[PDB]
Parts: sequence; C-alpha cells; structure tokens
Amino acid sequence: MAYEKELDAAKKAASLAARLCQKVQKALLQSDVQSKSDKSPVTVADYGSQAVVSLVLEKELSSEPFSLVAEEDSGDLRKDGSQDTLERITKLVNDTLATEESFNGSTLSTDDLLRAIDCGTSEGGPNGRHWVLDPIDGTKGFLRGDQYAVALGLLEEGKVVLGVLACPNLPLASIAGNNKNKSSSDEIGCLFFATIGSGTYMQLLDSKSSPVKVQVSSVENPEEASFFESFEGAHSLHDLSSSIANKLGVKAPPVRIDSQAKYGALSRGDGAIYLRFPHKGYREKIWDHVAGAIVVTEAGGIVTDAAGKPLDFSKGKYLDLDTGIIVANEKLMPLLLKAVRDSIAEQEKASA
Ligand SMILES: [Mg+2]
Repeated sequence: MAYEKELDAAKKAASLAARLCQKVQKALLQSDVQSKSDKSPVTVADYGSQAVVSLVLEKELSSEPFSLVAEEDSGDLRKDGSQDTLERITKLVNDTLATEESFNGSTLSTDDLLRAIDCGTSEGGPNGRHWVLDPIDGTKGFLRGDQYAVALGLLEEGKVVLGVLACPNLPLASIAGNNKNKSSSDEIGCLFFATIGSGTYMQLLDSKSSPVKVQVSSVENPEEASFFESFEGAHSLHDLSSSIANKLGVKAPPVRIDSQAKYGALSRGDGAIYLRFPHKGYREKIWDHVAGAIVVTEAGGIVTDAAGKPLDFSKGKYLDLDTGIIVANEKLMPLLLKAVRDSIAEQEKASA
C-alpha cells in the first residue's frame, strides 16, 4: 500500500482509540440510567480518543513533526476542579496505553495528557502533511449503544491520501441486508482503511484475521439502489433526498446508520447511495468526511458535491461545497447527478 508506514501507525492508533471508547460505553452502568451522570462519558471518550490517537501517531511516526487537525483543545480540562474528569481520563488513557509494549514504564501524568491534546492544533491547508481526526463521530449513537466510529485521515499537500475508520459496533455482515436475520453472528467490530491508489480493505477490529478487499455495490438500476439515512435525523433537507429518490424511483428500503460508519458500509456494498445536505449556516468540517471519502473512492465509489466537483480538503477545517455531498458508484452517479441538480433547480429554485 501507499503510505504503508503511516497506514500501520494509523490502524494501531485508531484501534486503540476504539478500545478506550468501548471501555467507556460498556461501563455505562449497563443500565439505561447510567447513574444519571452528565455528558461525562462522551467528553472523556472524546478527549481520551484524541489523546491516545495523538500519543500513538507521535510515537510511531518519529520521523516527522506531528500535525493534527482536531476540533477540541484542552481549555475545558483547566477551568474548575475538573481533575475529576482530567484524572479519570489520565487513568483511562494509561490503562488503555498499557498493552503497547512501547510506552511501558511511562504512566503519563495529568499535565502530559493535556499536552497531548494541545499538541494537535493544526489548521489543515494546502501545504504540508496533516492528520485529521474525529475522536468520536456519532456521539448520540455512542450513548444509545448504536453505531459510532473513529475517523482518522491524512492530508498530503491538501489531498487525502489515507483514511481509517474504526466502527466497534458495526457487524462484519451487511447491515442493510436485514433479510439475513441470522444469529448474533458474534463477528462485530470493523476496521476500514485505504490509501491512495491502493484499494479499500476491511478487517475485524482487534483481530489478527486477514483483511479483505471490499468494493462498492454494482447496482445498475436506480430502483434497487439503497439510500443511507440517519437513525434519528428526520428533516435535514429530506425534501431534496425525497424528490431525488422520486425521480430515481427508488423502492428499496433505506439503511439507517448514525455515524461516519455510513461510509464504511457503503464501501463494502451494503447501500448504493448516500446524500448529505447540511442545514443553512452550518459549515461541514473536514474530520466528518475525509477518512470516509477515500475509503469509498478506493473501493470504486464516486464522492462529489452537487456540481459533480470532487471534494477539496485543502481550504482548512471547513469544506466549501455545492449544496451537499453525493456518493454512489460509477453507474448510478450520472443519473443521480441529473436527479439532484434537477431537484435543486425544481422544488428548491421554484420557491422564487
Ligand atoms: Mg463530528
């Protein structure tokens, strides 16, 4: 694979972040109440995921200065007697970063933990090499035990060259194909990774099982195409997705995932089409799409905006794009593009 050394570091880092997150989610009292605590689990998982990712990549890739594009800093872990959360993350990170055989006698302190979060303060851009991390995508899914993911990408001169997706709750089999109705399968927890010109692979998380190459759906007719939707999201400019699907005449049931693991499922061929249209004023962040984009691309998928333009990750943290994001295979994308821009020119522009 291209960027083989970076790919190994990123798969190790993302997998360890998934262990830290699973250790929190399984510790959610195992009851629906969760001790009635605050967003403490979500915050310690986010800060903890970002911490272990930063600490692994920095140790594994000692050949280059570390540059990470992340949403959060350490400003919250300093005001108030927040050591209740600061020290619980430090104990949480050290415990997870104990099966490493590289840190060993290290046991990072509370000050070392917040330095790991503040050392990842990059702004992307068209120059240099930057890691792009979402420590937990699908915060609501993480709480309800649903689908969440750790997204880790790499930019090289403003272009995405590597994506890694860790989906601890995603099963290995097709979630869209509920027709299986099999047993518990017990094979749950996927790892998607791809680098430029090298293909997309799927592996069992924390398992020495061989990775398998994955491809997108070979669906030819829009009627049997399947759409990805949100587990809770109702509106979100559905009127576009509806009229687009109406002109396409889609009759297959939708697939409902509530995290960035939507990309991993589409790249293995569970669904055929994904359409995201952000609300007015909301600017899409690069850590929400960079890792999933190349995972889909390197599996044969087409990831463009509304105008058919490729997504450009060189402009910083935000992604200026036409309307939303359009994902499909080579055969469905041309018709899908016409269905979108018509629905954009129709019901949308018909307001005037
Ligand atoms: Mg996010």
